[PDB]
Amino acid sequence: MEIKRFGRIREVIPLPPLTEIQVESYRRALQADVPPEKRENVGIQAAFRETFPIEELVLDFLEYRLGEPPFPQDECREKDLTYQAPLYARLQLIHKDTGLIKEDEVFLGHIPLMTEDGSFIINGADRVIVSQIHRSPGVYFTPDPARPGRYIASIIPLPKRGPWIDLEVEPNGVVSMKVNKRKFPLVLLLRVLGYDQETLARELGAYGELVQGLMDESVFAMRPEEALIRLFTLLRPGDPPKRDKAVAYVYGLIADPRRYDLGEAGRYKAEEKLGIRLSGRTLARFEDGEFKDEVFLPTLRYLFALTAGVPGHEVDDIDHLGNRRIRTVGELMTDQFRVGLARLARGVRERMLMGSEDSLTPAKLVNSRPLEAAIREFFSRSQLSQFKDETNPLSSLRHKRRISALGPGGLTRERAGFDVRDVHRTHYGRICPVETPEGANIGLITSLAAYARVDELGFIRTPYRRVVGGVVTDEVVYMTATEEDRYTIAQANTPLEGNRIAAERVVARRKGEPVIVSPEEVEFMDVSPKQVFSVNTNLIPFLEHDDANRALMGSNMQTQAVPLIRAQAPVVMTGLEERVVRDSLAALYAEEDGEVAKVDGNRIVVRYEDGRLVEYPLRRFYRSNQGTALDQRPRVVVGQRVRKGDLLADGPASENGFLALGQNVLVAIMPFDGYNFEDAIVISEELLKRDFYTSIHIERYEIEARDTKLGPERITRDIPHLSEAALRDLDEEGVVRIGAEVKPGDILVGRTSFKGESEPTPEERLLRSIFGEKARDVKDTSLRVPPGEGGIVVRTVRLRRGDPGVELKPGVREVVRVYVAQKRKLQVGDKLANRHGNKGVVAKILPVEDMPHLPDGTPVDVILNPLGVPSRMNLGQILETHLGLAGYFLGQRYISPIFDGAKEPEIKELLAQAFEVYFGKRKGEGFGVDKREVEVLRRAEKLGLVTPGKTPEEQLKELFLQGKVVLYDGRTGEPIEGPIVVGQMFIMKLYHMVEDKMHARSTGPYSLITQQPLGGKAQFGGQRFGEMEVWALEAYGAAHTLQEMLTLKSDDIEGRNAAYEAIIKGEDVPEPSVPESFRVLVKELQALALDVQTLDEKDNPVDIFEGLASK
Amino acid sequence: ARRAKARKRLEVVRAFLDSGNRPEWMILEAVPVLPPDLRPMVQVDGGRF
Amino acid sequence: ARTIRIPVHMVETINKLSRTARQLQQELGREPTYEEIAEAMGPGWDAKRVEETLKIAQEPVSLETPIGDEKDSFYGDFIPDEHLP
DNA sequence: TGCATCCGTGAGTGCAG
DNA sequence: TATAATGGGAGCTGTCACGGATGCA
Repeated sequence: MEIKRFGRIREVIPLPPLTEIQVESYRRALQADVPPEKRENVGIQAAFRETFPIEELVLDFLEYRLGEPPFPQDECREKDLTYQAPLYARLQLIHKDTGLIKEDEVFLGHIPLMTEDGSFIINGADRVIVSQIHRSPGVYFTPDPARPGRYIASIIPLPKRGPWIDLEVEPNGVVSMKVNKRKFPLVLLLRVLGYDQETLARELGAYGELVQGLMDESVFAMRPEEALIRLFTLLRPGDPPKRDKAVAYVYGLIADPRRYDLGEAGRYKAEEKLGIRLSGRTLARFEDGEFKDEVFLPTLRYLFALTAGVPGHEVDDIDHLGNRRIRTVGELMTDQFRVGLARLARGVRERMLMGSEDSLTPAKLVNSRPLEAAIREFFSRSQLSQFKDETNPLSSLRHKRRISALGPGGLTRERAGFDVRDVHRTHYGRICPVETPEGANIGLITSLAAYARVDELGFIRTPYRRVVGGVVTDEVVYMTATEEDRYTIAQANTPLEGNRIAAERVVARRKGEPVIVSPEEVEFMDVSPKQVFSVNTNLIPFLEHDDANRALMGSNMQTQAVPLIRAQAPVVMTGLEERVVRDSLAALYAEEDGEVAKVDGNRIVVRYEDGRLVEYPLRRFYRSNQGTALDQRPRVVVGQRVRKGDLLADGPASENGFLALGQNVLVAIMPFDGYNFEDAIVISEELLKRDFYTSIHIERYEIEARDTKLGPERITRDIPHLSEAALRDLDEEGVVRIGAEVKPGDILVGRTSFKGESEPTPEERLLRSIFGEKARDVKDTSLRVPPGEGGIVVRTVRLRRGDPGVELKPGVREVVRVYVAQKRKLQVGDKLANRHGNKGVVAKILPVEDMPHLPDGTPVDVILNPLGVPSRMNLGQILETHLGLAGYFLGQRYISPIFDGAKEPEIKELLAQAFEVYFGKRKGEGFGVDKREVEVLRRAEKLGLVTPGKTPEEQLKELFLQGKVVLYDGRTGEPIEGPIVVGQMFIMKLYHMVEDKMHARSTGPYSLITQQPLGGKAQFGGQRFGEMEVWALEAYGAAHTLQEMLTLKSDDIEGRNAAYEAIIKGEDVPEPSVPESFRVLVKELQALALDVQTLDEKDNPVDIFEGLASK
Repeated sequence: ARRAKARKRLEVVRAFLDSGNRPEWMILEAVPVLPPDLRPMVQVDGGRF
Repeated sequence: ARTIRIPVHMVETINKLSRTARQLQQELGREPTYEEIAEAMGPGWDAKRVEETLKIAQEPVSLETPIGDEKDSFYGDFIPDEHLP
């Protein structure tokens, strides 16, 4: 069908490659594609260069190499391996005394590799490394919260690469300094740098205010290396101040570019800040015997001139996006790498001075393990290594572009206040202002703007067109926050003739404040409106008619779009629906021009013009992280002639290459008898019929059989006491047959473990004595299916040991996995949502004979309730229906660009053109106006929707253009007293389905120390009845109902057992005894030497342990 | 100020007097141990502890 | 050192795996298999006996090992008490 | 004696995890 | 069971607010 566009904004550049922040980053840290000679001292390299060479014997670093992975991407996904490359590093040992030369290339472990789309595989599950936001290295000044006229200065390096330092000028005239929270007069330190009384006034010499106060010659009466020892006493209360130990402590804190690194960023920021070039990323130097300061006096220069009033000395806004910055994934891991390397260096020098100082190689002086472990750590338990979000393909892409303020190096939740979370001015077009989570993480976790990129220093920059005179150049440049603030910048949509600014008032920002300014004064212009919002946010049509607090829900809620087996792109799109399917790298495209050779549910082979015969195989029915079938379907036919970059298969939730998050449905917006109540939703049974909102889901069910101190566990088809009917789907070995139907209770894999020292006790040895079978020695431990689960066995994997290629964790014989599937029709309880924040649960499925319907027999699919819209303030979904009405009868889809879309006239135009089809079809097919359509028109006139005294066609026309139609209740035939809004909406099925959340337990597992029930659906939980629930019962005064909760229903082991016996015996439950968890409270106070004591009214103890702990 | 802290202190004396505890008892010779089951050693599924 | 104390001579030979496996790995470009260990370990060493040696090298894990990235869960809570009836 | 100043303690519910 | 060997090493950083106990002009 036709795809009508709107939008006047000729966007100059396109969206940049949407995973570059994940991929570009790691590669600029590995360099596994650069000839070592040609490498450059960033990333994996720079870490080697830093830790090496090791010192007294000496061991120096030549070069590293990386080998290809021992198993291909998919092989690791299956075998729960990691997709990693072997890391070799060539070294040369050389003897500090003779001239020794040995040179091995010792193996360091495996560095894990990043796939094409930006993900990782770590023990066979995809994961994402969320870039982290943090205050950036550099030197800042910010007023003192106490003394309104004195200002702390602060000096901050990269995380854990040096200490913080403040220069608060005290109330006693002379300037202080804090290191490890240890304050002392700054002067003492300047001395140690070889500084002289005069060359201070020779450099300060203006502010006799304090320049003359900074000086106090109880210090000046000392040479440089004299105060050197003076201060080692000030920070080491106890250590012998030897002139070998003090030069080592200071240096190891302030001039040692090995545990003091300002950022590569930190250099430039402090450079331009204090306007001085900076040799290296380090506060001080050791050069020609003594210390030569680099950063302390410049900083001391700024601070003083500020506390008087000098120009060009502004406090700094640490929440500006020039003073914050992003630790991308590559940087984040070389950090962890630079910590494994340094640990290995504690392990060489240790064996460099004990064990034999001449019969030594690199090979046996290096224990690879301290490195191997810090890498295994970063990827398997960082806050920033998260299980991938591959619900649908948007979820994986949105993930890779996440930004956490939290994590190792940043903010502890408690450390997070307001300024961190606020939307800052400088977010504009770098971090989305919508896309962030509701809840406690609001404003810490955010999303990368769509046009935005991170420069080599870790700052986010956004594009802008350069205007000269008043004409707009096609030359685009990306600015950091800081330089942006220098210009007057016109708005995305300031109107143009050709490429000249055609207005006389132009809408522009100067340092983020809005200013009205003439086209003479205009230096740059936004590239687009798409540049201010997330990717997801740019998927919201009619965004400018949507209050922000629901734009946000429609933004996040998309990444929860279950992929539907008949998915379709939204009738009203925003223009990104295509790139997203692209960069998501989930659909499957054409590498060069060619013709198509074969085509099949399983593979797509294409002859190219190069004669090459590529064979793209199809990822068909692959189980995602979240259980959602990640299914690749083919979109070409034999011999199809394909130009480059055309499509060859749709990924999941993609239709002919467009992001198909849900379905387009005929929606009526009208209360419906209570099933609309509070966002609930009513749906037409005609939806399950045509398999709309259906989805396929999978769960892995895994089991091990392990060697035991009582025998081996056995995967058998031979389970004691089990009827063949109860096995009629298991193969010889004990596996369900691929293609069975399995439901709750069903065995999926039979298994036998040996019984214990409770091998049949008397009670039991006798019961068998009567039945002619003696006690059996093995046990049914079969893997059944959980309550409320099941489906159709689609595969099985059986890994023993003793088979090739395979070796499992120690003591385990064999491990069997059975993947089960289900086709999930929509059902009453599942969650639906639209891109505007309308979210609700399916509360009712009427049969089509009850659905409101149009005169011409057609029933609606969804009855939303108008009470959602007013207080919610998200009007877009209103327009999205109206333009959906038109589209429905013209047979068109539309592309309405965000903030530059189709406006009300353009669209009421399209409704007229539809009316013609819907009604003119009629008054010719032999039918006129209908008797009920008048009774409604009568009402519409009292309302004011229609002009009185006009032909019904004239009026129905008029209602239509208001997007309203006549609707007959299917329960009566009588019309809805009013004219209703009916149109076409994009509505996704969310991931939260009743099937995954119904749960109930009578009695189940309990906890070791508390004997209170376990928690969680998967453990077969109990429901936590908390302090607040207890209050509830308390306020009611339901003493017996509460007590029940606190004894027989939780951990009153005696009366608990006693009760369940009472029910199955048809008796009332018995009055309870003391909860077991209280006993634990007694015993735990004894272990602290406190003698707690239950007592009767006459003050004599009472044994709540029934004598079992008295002698 | 003297009258104030001889109250604070005295409170603690009568705390001991009225109860019958001996001040010395805030120093254990015999530290007690908490029953094993309340601090268990268990084999999880994989035969691990 | 170990929560479960093991005879000193058994510790002694455990580290003997740890060390000789480590060189194997440093020669292989990958970690060795059970078999590649019993070979470089010598005679009286089969693949079976390097396995059950590791499965007692195995240090226990904390019942309070933290679950999640907030911390309101404990790995011990997900453990059902199967002694008590 | 009055008032800095430090140290220790808190910082919502359940569910998925 | 025996050359001789004789004082460690990592700190970590952006919250807050109140109440109580201790130090000091």
